[PDB]
Amino acid sequence: SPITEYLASLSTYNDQSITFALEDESYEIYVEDLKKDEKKDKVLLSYYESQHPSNGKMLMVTLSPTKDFWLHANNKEHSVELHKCEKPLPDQAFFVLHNMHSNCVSFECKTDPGVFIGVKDNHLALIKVENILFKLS
Amino acid sequence: SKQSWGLENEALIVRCPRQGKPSYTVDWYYSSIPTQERNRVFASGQLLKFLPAAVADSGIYTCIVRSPTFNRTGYANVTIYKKQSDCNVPDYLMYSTVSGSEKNSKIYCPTIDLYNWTAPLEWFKNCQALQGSRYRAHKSFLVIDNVMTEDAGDYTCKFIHNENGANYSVTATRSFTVKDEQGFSLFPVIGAPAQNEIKNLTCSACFGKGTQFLAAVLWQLNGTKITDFGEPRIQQEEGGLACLDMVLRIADVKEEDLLLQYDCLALNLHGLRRHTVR
Ligand SMILES: *[C@@H]1O[C@H](CO)[C@@H](O)[C@H](O)[C@H]1NC(C)=O
Ligand SMILES: *[C@@H]1O[C@H](CO)[C@@H](O)[C@H](O)[C@H]1NC(C)=O
Ligand SMILES: *[C@@H]1O[C@H](CO)[C@@H](O)[C@H](O)[C@H]1NC(C)=O
Repeated sequence: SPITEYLASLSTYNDQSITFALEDESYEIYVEDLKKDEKKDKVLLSYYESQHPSNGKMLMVTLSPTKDFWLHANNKEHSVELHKCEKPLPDQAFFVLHNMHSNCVSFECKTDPGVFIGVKDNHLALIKVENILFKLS
Repeated sequence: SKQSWGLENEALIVRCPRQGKPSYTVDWYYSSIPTQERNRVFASGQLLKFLPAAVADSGIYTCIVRSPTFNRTGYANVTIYKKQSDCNVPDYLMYSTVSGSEKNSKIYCPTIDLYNWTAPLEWFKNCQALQGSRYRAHKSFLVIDNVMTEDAGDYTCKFIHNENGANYSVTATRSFTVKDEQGFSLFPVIGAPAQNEIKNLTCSACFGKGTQFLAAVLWQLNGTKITDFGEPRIQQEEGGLACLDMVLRIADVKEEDLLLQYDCLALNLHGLRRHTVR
């Protein structure tokens, strides 16, 4: 039941592109500088309405990297993982959106508070609390 | 399987495509690679290092990460080039980056993370070393407050990767683009409707000054988009102001139309505002 769904590119504070790679069985997720005119991997953000307020109610979102896959957040392992799951999507697939300056967003786990998708050692992971830094396109 | 590149005389580190941990254990191969210090080309963990790189080194370098609940394997397509005294970095290095006028100042030095650098670095716009007030470089990026449409250009940063105490030269170039207008945005605001009764309907909401990455106004019906007789049906439009609108359309009233809410919505990255009609 998303309200709207759009494709956007993902990129970090320092402008590394977040790329996905599916070896179709397992995968990889890269935070790395691309080559000029190399197209960027677009992911579907699907926007749902949290009762989390603002000013009002702020959105949450689920990101399909591609073709029936989403971003599952692995709690104890502080990791982001990819799942198939035709099934109605679970709570670790959801992220409260946040907005500070323009386009610059951070994703908080619907399940467990103060934990954001963020970046560590040039890999994508989960952060408990400027390293949660995402631009869209 | 991911490509990588660089010039002769320059240090180049290359990360193994399939990722993993310290204590997970990675091997590399060319055409069975030194694990530490065959003094020029060798590999430390996920990092294939070339100190410095020569063109002869071009090739595919496969790597294998071993758990051993798995051996993941991934490759590096790699090419090293001869500097051509063109003075103009050819179109193959890195990738274009935009900014506002004074409104966004920041050019990051690509791939710098891969290397070991404790120093302040040098920047050059099209073979011209930057200097002075307007360009002020800090950490891994370059801040230009002056920015006109005039600062378009290929910025290249040189820095030094130090290995055991051996210093090597590395550079990277990317294009810089200036954003014409940089506008603001806030929580969406629905001019029409208010919360109200009707007894041809329309919704307009407004998201900020600039051009929005994400702005949408849309009609929901009983809190869903899709419950249908031949009508309802939805239609759009477009007009330094930035606001959007969406019109419902219903030709023939029926009875069902009395109960449940007709919900106009405007959403943004800031959040969602909804109004209710009846
Ligand atoms: C990779 O791992 C396999 C199975 O986990 C292991 O048995 C093998 O030694 C490794 N690859 C080879 C052929 O060296
Ligand atoms: C990185 O640089 C520091 C200081 O520049 C140096 O002492 C250290 O050896 C380097 N690390 C390695 C082992 O590459
Ligand atoms: C570069 O390496 C040389 C060799 O030891 C060292 O003497 C020099 O200080 C290094 N440059 C700097 C300033 O980091």
